[PDB]
Amino acid sequence: SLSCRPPMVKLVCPADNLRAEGLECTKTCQNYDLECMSMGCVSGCLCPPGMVRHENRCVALERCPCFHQGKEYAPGETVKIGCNTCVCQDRKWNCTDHVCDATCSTIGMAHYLTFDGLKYLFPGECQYVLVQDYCGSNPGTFRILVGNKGCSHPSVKCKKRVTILVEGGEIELFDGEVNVKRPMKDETHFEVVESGRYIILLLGKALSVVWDRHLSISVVLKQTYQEKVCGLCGNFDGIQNNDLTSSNLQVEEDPVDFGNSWKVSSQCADTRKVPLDSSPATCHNNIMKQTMVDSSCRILTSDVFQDCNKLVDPEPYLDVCIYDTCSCESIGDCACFCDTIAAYAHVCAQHGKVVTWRTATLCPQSCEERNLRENGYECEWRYNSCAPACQVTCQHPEPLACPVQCVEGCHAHCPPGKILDELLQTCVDPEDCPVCEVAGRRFASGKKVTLNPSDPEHCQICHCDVVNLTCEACQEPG
Amino acid sequence: DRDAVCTRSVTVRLPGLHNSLVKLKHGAGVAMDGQDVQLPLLKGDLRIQHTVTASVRLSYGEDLQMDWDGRGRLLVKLSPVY
Ligand SMILES: *[C@@H]1O[C@H](CO)[C@@H](O)[C@H](O)[C@H]1NC(C)=O
Ligand SMILES: [Ca+2]
Ligand SMILES: [Ca+2]
Repeated sequence: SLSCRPPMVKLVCPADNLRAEGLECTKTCQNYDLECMSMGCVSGCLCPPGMVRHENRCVALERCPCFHQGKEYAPGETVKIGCNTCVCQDRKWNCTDHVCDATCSTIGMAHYLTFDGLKYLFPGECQYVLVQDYCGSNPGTFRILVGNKGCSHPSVKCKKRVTILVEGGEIELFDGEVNVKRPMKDETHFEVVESGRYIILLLGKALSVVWDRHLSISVVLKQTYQEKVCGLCGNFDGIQNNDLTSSNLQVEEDPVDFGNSWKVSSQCADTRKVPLDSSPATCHNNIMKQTMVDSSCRILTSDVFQDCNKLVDPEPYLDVCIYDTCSCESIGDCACFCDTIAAYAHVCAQHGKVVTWRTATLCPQSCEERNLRENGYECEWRYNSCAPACQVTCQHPEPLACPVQCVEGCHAHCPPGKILDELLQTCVDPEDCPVCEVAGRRFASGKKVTLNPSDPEHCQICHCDVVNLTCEACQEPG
Repeated sequence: DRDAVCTRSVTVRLPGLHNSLVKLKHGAGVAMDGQDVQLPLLKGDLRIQHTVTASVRLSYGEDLQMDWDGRGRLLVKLSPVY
């Protein structure tokens, strides 16, 4: 026998009460709110009613911690999930209600991640509405589109084309560079930040686009809309199982019939319902190769990603890896593999987990060619794992609205007292920037915009091309 | 194997009637408060009866159904009042 410790007292099943909830229903901090079964008690020694067990210690107060990710948190401690803080006041977490900024994506050649979060498979070869606002009963501001060619089977083929239609404009991009076919009216909101491996691209107060120069399309929207959009990315409502509402206003179950509803050209070819299987074409009846690809896609579950695997589930981003690089016949460029992992590392970076997964025998990404135009090798460009995308330059000296915390790619780093310009590849002292300050106030480096349309009598316009301290005369309407 | 974890039993609890405790056992058997029972079991609200004579079906009120937990294929039907 053993006389149990002082802090608790022994119990005895009474012969009358069936409700002998004693030793069997030992209330710990997990199972207090939970309701328990019990036949009869036992010859144990249970804590008093005013306290509970806690890891071989009958913690007295009802102050015991508030678990998340299987980790302790004392009362008062906070956690940051998304753009919200949250503190378990008593015994439940107490979170804010600031809805965060959602993000489409195109992980690989043929996959799509909606705003609310829904990976699905859609191999197409026509042009498709990725997201828009002219949906049902709305004005119809922007109509981002996407268009693929030779991309039903992922390979070194499948260059994407993207035509974004905002403010009566037509700016589009493919083959590395961005092209303006029709400039839009309010040029003030326009912006282009070619920082690193990406093309960050703002379009307004509540819209942004990102493009890795190869395939990815990550449009970022703000809290403004909240069920005002539709397209292949869904409606942005929080409900995660109504992101397959086709153009004909009904939910479908098979995504290959969904995106066929969103094609622009209603007379091109609608894609074919593929017979479902775990092995794509190359990995079909090639079980040897199917394992060499599976193992190499376990880099997504490796010692270097262990921090992020607890935050972001890798199972979506692994299914894309096995799908793409089976179908892809990678020969000279191993980009259909190295781009599916970078898409996972960037999502890990947005949640504050910078990662260095890239070595010399795996997806090297040199940066030595930018340090070549000068005969003297100054060596300022470097591959930095995740550096800020929104910095100050001769072309964009002011700080911009920054939808992306940091990004991969080649970044120019040199000692302070020098600021980067892209035309002259190196960094240069600030005075060499064509910066503009007309009549005193601080603004950009001479944007090509006609300020002050509102009042005729106060039409006091002052442009600046590069350096000139000039002001132009307004043409009177009379 | 360690990756093989099937369901053996399920326990239902109705605070509306006696605060009873139904138990669906690894066969097609049911046991209310320790007592095995022959099916059907028309109490006031809950009905328990076989379906094909190889599977039990609980039905509490008009807002709850169940299915057999013999070899582990439990179901539920919750009406929109929940
Ligand atoms: C959550 O915090 C709010 C604001 O301080 C407070 O009013 C509320 O009682 C808290 N709720 C819980 C469950 O702790
Ligand atoms: Ca939705
Ligand atoms: Ca921070």
